[PDB]
Amino acid sequence: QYLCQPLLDAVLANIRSPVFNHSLYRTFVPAMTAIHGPPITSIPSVLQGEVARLDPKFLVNLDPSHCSNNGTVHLICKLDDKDLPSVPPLELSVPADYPAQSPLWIDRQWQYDANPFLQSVHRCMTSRLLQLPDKHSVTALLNTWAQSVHQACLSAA
Amino acid sequence: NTASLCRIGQETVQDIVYRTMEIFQLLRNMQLGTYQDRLTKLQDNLRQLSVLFRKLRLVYDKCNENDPIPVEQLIPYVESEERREIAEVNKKLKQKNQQLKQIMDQLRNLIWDINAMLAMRN
Amino acid sequence: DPVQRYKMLIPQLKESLQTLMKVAAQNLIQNTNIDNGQKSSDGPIQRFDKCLEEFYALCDQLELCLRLAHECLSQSCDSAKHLPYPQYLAVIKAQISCAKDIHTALLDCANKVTG
Amino acid sequence: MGVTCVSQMPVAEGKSVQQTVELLTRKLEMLGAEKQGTFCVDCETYHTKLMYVMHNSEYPLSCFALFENGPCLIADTNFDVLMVKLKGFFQSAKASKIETRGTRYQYCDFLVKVGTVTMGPSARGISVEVEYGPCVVASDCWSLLLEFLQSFLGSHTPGAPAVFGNRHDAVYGPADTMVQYMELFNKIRKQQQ
Amino acid sequence: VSVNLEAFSQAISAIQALRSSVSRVFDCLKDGMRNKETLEGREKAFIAHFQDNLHSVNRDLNELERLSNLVGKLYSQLLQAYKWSNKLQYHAGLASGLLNQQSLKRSANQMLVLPPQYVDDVISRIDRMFPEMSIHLSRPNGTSAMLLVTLGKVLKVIVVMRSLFIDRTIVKGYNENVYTEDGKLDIWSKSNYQVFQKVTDHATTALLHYQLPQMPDVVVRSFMTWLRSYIKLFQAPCQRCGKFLQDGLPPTWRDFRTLEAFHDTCR
Ligand SMILES: [Zn+2]
Repeated sequence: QYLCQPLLDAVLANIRSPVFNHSLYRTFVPAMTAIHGPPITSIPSVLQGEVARLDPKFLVNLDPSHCSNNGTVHLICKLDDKDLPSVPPLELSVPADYPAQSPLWIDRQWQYDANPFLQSVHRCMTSRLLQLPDKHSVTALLNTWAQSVHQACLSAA
Repeated sequence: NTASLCRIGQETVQDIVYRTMEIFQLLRNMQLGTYQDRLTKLQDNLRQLSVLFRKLRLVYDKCNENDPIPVEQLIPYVESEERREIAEVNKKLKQKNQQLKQIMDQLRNLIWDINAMLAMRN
Repeated sequence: DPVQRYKMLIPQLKESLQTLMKVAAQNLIQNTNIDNGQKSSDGPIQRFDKCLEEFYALCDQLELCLRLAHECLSQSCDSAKHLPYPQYLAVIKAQISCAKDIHTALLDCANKVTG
Repeated sequence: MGVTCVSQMPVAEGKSVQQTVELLTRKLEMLGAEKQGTFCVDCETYHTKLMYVMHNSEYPLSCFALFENGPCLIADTNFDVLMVKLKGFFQSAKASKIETRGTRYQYCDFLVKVGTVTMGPSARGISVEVEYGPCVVASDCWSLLLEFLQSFLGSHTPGAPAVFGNRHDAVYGPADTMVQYMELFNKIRKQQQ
Repeated sequence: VSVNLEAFSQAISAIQALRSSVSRVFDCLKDGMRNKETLEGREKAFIAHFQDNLHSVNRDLNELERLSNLVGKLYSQLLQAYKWSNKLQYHAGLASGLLNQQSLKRSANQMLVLPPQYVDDVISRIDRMFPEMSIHLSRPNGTSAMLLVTLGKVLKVIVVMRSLFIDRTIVKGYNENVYTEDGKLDIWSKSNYQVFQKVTDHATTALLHYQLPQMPDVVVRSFMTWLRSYIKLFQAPCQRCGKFLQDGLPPTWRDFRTLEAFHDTCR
């Protein structure tokens, strides 16, 4: 701005000439080189990060079935915990570009029938799924699953 | 023996750091007879520190002379006349501690009575 | 004097900056008018390089004056930190000897630890 | 001798003085103040220059004699008897007895006394007095009093009585409260309507 | 004075910055426009760098001018010893601070008796500094010294020592009678107000907090340093909520090691 303007006017006047840097060189390099001397002397890794940090309750493994080494990935988890009862395995479909979007829980209504207890597990799980914020992780789904199993143990007894 | 040599070796490293801190405080306070006194204190501290280093190398060599069990095999996860000597001295200072508690209680009560009686005289 | 030399050197510094920027713009415009196809008067073009070294000479004078004044004032501060002239020389040799004693005590015992 | 501040709460432009007093004491009962008794302040003027004789409830054994710009006397209650013993040199100057009556609320070392200024039968204004116990130096805890008055007065918040305006480290005294009360009473007598 | 030292070192760095920024302007102009994929992007980059360099030169010149507005005005063996003394003093200060922050001492064990004259000398030494605090020692009950520390027109603190180590403190207000009927110190009382009972509690945490094991002079000096900060009661606002009053209390908490005001509810 002040005390520097005519340089700025000269250089902004003379941009887009192909001989521009020639002009700068010819007008500036002999002074500088006299004073200053001569010049100088398969699976996306976000999911591996999630699975590597899970609690040893969960036992997440890939589905033998379904497409592999391609966009989306598919998981069959498990649940081991003395406090919690054995439950249906749970099926997850993680999209490619996994963060910035929410994974999907593959619903299997037919195995969550044939007991009152698994029905309570399923109702409570769909409730906490509706309660979830958007763009949640895989671990949010797995933890809502474990909390759903715990509530269905407590509500029953 | 050697399992007290380890304790002495820990105490030497704990003393060396504290002694260097005291040396740096002496060098902080020294303002260009007390000149000579601070000189003597500095030289004596440095002498004692060199003694501590020699003692530390001695204790290191003694404990490093006298391992078949690696560590992390030593932690319990979930899933004979010297014992009688210990029990003897334990019973002895049990009785000594109870007698010391009686002496301490009587001193406390005498102090409290003196302060109460002298507080009320005014 | 160093404050007043500093007040002397400031407007000269602004003048050298003004001349340096304007002369840089003049030389660049002349070289672009030769490099692109343009007529331009030769004239009193007033070389750039002299202005650049003149600015550097003024900055050397400024940093020289300020380093001198800062050394002088730090000097006076530690001198006040520490009336017959032989009494002055006695306490001065006392101070020099005492600092020598601290230094040799530290060196001899830091060598007495190892080697 | 804690720092106090005395002010006039205005009429409110509507309703009775009693209803505005109900509003202020209601706000005080919101904030957590507790009633701890009642208070009365009496002022009379005596003339041959004017002298004032004042009584607080808070200092029940004391009577204050205020000479409007001159010095204040504090004395025991027998001073009143001396005025009855004077009786010819200093006439009583009746129809200028003035009182404030009200309840005193305490809210954590703040004493708030809200009274109704009653010249004879008719009540003609609201006096509000806030005393801050701990502070003993005027103009230092003034901002505390300002925040408390901004908390419950809101608008009509007074500012800096001139007894504070003597700007030193002067220790506040009990005479300054009666000075402020005398200034308030003179303003209400001149307000009249 | 030290402000001239700091202003001169400041303006030294200002000249070095001005010179280097001018040379940086001309060096970046020497190289010329770079390539930068997009043509629009390369024009933008060159213009931005040139403008930033020019602005930095202007800022450095302005700072030099501002310092100009604010500026004010065998023998080598002695100066060498002076420089080496200041160097050793600063070096020892830093190393002592770093080492006593992290001590490895775990226990005093390996493998109180004082003349009252010494206590009076120590406490008079503390009373000589802090000109707004007056400390008046007395010994009504034996060797245990009792101190009245008045503080401005604000506080009266009754400190009850035991062998040159603070034991109990009671903070009362200025007007409050700290004397009994017989004119002795009222060692056992409270202060009729909420504020000063809170400050007694904070003073008891202060004497529980400033505990060196051996040397007691730093303890009493640091306790009086902390106590001196209470002179801005009724004037300092809380550094968390901004206001003066929480539940009708001023900020009674002067925090240790950084004497800042807080309401104790605001921790
Ligand atoms: Zn607060």
